Amino acid sequence: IEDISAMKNGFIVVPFKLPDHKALPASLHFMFAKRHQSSNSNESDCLFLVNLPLLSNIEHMKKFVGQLCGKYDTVSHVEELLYNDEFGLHEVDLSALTSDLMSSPRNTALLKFVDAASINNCWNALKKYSNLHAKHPNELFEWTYTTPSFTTFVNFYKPLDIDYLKEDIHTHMA
Amino acid sequence: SNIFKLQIDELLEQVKLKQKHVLKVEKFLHKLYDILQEIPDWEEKSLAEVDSFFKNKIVSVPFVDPKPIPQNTNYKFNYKKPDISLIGSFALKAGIYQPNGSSIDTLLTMPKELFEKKDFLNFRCLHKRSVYLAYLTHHLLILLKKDKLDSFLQLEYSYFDNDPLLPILRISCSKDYNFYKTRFSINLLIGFPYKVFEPKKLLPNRNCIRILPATPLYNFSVLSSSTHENYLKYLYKTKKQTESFVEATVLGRLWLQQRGFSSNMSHSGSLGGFGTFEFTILMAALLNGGGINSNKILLHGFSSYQLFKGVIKYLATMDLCHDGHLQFHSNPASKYIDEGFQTPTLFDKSTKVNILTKMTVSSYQILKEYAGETLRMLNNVVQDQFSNIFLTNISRFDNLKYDLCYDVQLPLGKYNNLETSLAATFGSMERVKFITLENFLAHKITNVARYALGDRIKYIQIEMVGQKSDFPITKRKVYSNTGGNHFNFDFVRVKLIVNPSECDKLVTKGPAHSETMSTEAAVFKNFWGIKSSLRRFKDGSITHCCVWSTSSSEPIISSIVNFALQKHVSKKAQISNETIKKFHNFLPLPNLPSSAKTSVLNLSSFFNLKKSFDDLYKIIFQMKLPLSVKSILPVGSAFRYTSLCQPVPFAYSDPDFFQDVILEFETSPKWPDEITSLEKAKTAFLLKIQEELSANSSTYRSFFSRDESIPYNLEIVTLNILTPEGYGFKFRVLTERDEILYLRAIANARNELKPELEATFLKFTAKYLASVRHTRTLENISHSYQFYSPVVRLFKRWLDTHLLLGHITDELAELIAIKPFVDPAPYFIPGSLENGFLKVLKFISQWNWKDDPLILDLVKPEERLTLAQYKGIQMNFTNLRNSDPNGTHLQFFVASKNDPSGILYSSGIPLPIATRLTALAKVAVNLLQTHGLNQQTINLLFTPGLKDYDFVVDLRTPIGLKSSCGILSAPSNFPENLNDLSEKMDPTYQLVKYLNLKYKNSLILSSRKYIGVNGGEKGDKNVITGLIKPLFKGAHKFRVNLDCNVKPVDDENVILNKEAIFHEIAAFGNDMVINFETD
Repeated sequence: IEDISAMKNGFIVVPFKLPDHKALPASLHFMFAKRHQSSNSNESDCLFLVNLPLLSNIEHMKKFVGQLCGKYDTVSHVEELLYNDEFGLHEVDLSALTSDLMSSPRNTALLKFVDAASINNCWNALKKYSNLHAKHPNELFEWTYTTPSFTTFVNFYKPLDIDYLKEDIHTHMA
Repeated sequence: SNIFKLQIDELLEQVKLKQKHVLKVEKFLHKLYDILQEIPDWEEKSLAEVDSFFKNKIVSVPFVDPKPIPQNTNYKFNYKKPDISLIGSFALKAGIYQPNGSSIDTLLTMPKELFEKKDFLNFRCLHKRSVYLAYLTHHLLILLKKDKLDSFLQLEYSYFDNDPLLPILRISCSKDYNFYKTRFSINLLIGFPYKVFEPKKLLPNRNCIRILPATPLYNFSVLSSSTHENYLKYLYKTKKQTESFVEATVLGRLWLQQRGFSSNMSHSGSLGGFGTFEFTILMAALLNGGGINSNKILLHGFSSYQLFKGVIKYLATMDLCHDGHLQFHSNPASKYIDEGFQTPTLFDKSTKVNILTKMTVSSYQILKEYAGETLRMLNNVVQDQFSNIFLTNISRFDNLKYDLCYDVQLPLGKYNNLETSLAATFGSMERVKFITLENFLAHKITNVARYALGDRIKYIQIEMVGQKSDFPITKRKVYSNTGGNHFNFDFVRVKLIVNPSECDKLVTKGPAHSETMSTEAAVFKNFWGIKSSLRRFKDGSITHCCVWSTSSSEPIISSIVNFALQKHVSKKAQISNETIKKFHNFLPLPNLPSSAKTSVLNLSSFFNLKKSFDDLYKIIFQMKLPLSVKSILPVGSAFRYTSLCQPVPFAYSDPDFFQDVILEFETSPKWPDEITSLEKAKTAFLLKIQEELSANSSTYRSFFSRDESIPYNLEIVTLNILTPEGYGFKFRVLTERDEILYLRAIANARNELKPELEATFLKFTAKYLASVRHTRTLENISHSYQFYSPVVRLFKRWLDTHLLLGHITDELAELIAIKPFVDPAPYFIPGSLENGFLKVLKFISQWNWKDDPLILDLVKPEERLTLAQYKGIQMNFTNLRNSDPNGTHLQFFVASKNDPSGILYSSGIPLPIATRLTALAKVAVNLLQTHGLNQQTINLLFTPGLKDYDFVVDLRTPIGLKSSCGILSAPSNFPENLNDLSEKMDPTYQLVKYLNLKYKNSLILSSRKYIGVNGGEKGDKNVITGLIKPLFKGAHKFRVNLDCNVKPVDDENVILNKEAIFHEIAAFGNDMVINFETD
């Protein structure tokens, strides 16, 4: 059963696929989405995004946006992603918590826009995608995994490069 | 010193059942002794016709070997009537209500003029005893058949007190007048009259027996079987004297019970021979004596615990066996002669008997140090260990009590095959000295064990396993061909507790070689022969030696027992303990040159990376910072002698390869006031150290790795010196502006973030500050606790087979395992590796969390946790347990002088993992008491998992990593770039750490962090077991703060996004991930 495509309070289910595994005999991932505005800077005109995959960085959220733009010609000014505390590395800010300056929810993400046209366009478009995937989940646009995980995250045993952390320490002390 | 008398009254309240289980027993007792009153007399005979009287009759007659012949025994039998009273535990009202069942005592004394004054020749006094009880029990079976109690009671011939030369008749009941509830058996034992002879033939040195050897067993057994009432006469005299006596005897007898010394006998291979009535008569002797100046050591005007104190202080301090004893008389002082009899001795003048001659030199030698150890654990006023000194049965398992246990299979064939199967002597003097062949060869095998080992073990104990102390009426003795002989066992347990300082010393020296060579040197070269050698050393010292070949699997204790068994007592016996080799090759073998022929107490690879660190230590002191080094000092597992695969050079895939090591500088005032600036200043010092090291000492390799262990400071960068000797070190910088900076973070944090920031500071304190004193005390305690390093090595192997080690920290396991070393009581210090490991498992099964903490004082035996500090750790344990009653987040409380807080090492562990540890230890102890130590027993003790776990993600690395991890079934260099170490190392532990760190509210994960310690011979396979929280037992509706991955099917309910989350795990590691299974 999939035809339920509207929750209690404004939530939208966005499903997509998972690729081949060598020992699995329709692996399906959901996102939840609402939207909200305020008078502040970047927490205005922004959609909530719940149940996002491992370390969803810029450029494949941007190929998602780009295939929506090359599919339906939507108005879409999004090129940076906000408030994705993926694993749990940035709950507190110990620097400003013990510092002079640098001052001024769980598993959520914060995807802004700039336009009322963009938020209404992406909102009713992804609602229509939610409905069409609810009655037929068959050949939606899907997750092109030109692997960001094995490049942008495999640094656990890669040593920190010398001139890079030299320049980091030098500019930060300066 | 206030809870002890309440413990006395409480244990008495559990032990007294003194009407409902005893009055009907007195009723049946009245029945039995009036029946035996009504049994009549019987007159003169001869045994040459009593054999035909017992020819086809249902009754039999016991004896001793040789069986009586009518030629030298032209012998006569008379049957008169004794008048019965009650004796002993029942008559002094000390009944103990076991599940096994205590015995009871009876009186069959003897008149005078039915037997002559020459009972001192060839055991026909006990033959008329045997024929006496034989006719009495045949008339008792006739009275059974005419008093209709045939269906439920059962009469049994038996060996009285496990002595084959005293048979008795025990009634036990088998399934108003039938009964099965309280302790069972009644016996029928004999007595002889008090005054029988002249005064010079009761000292046990005498001889009157056939072809002058003494017969101490004989002229103690006839004396014991004569006097069974003088003991009660002066015992009731002392009962009229003192009021303390019944409480004294009950606490002493359950003491002797839970440490296993029963009053059977020690000669024929049994832990025991010392018992409650010997204990009480020496108690009365020490009451009315005990000094050379007639110092009454006990006064009988006060309570029981102090008399218990006094009598065991006496029998712990004053030696009885090897040099003299105090002797006492009754009809009453006590005084010390200094004549050692090579026997535990105490002597009488009213009876003129040597009471402990039922008990061996080895059993006294181990019981005296049991008494010294219980003095040590009830003369300390700081703790409370009444559970250790009177509750736990330390004898119930065969391997917490002894370090080493071997089989002795004896397929000697028959009694006439003994001549050319038994390699000892078998002659007249030896079998008239030692009565049976069982206690003869038990004494001989203890002697050859003690001479083969000497100071290489502490104490010896032999036991004939499968020994049986009862036999039916259908056979005259036990005659059952068990295990390969007609003797009263099947095989032999030889058991050792070992001096751990001299386990694997591969030379056991004899005397120095003079020209006219000494007699004990002659004994030495007779005992060793082909293996004996004349010897010099590097100091020019001539002696007699024999060398051994140390091995990681087989310790040389096994080979020296093997040689001294297949030379001096048999040739075709078999000696083995495959369990020893089983866990000794469970321990990983390092890829070192000649590492199969190394020992298990060998710490040489640890010394080697300590020397390589000493070279790095010198070349890092001799350089120049702008702010010089105060102290560089190592803190890692290889420095506290704890890593499993002990470090070989050039081993990338060892996660203990990079050793943690901390340097600190001067107390400079120029530290930056902010945490990220401070971390980048410390790494600026590290960058200058790295550039000067790569400038001058070019043979060291160096890079930088970002630390992520301390949460929420992403600037901790550690360097990594790769030594040319082949080791790696994680250098860190400690300042004095870190702990006060974190405390002010605790101060000005947001009000609901204080427990999270305190978790950060506890990880900091566990990593930098307290780890230094941790590795100091463990490195300083490992050289008095010499089995501690291998028992932690396969304890963490065990813990990684069961894969808890990703949650339980290393230092928590180290404290758990140092508990049975710094406090081994009531057991002894582990002198063998299995003894240490199953003492660890037995403790963590037995130990309950919520009521009792685990304090432990990390001090060498003979700085210690005082009474104020002990009550302070009890107080903050009480504060933790009444702030949280059932252990929601703080689940283990272990604490020491290096950590009075307790929270430090046990934070962040989940309740499924902690209950998994306790439950799996209880499963282990239950299985060991089910089956005993066997090869398949140890194999499923170390099998991985297969329990109620819910995920099995199965993993392989593209190359096997035991070649490049140092466990051999060759890496010797570093490549030209320092990033190939990445693909040579495994990702699985930090990948599953990120998985748990993201999924921490929805489910917990796991992995085996050492891939090929446990993952096959090729060293490739690892599992990942997930476990859903008990919160997610249903289907919740979507809220904002529930922290899960969802698949709603209806409007309200959501469920676990199971298929996509383990597919995303499979995508996060799909080169490593090859298989998934749900349970």
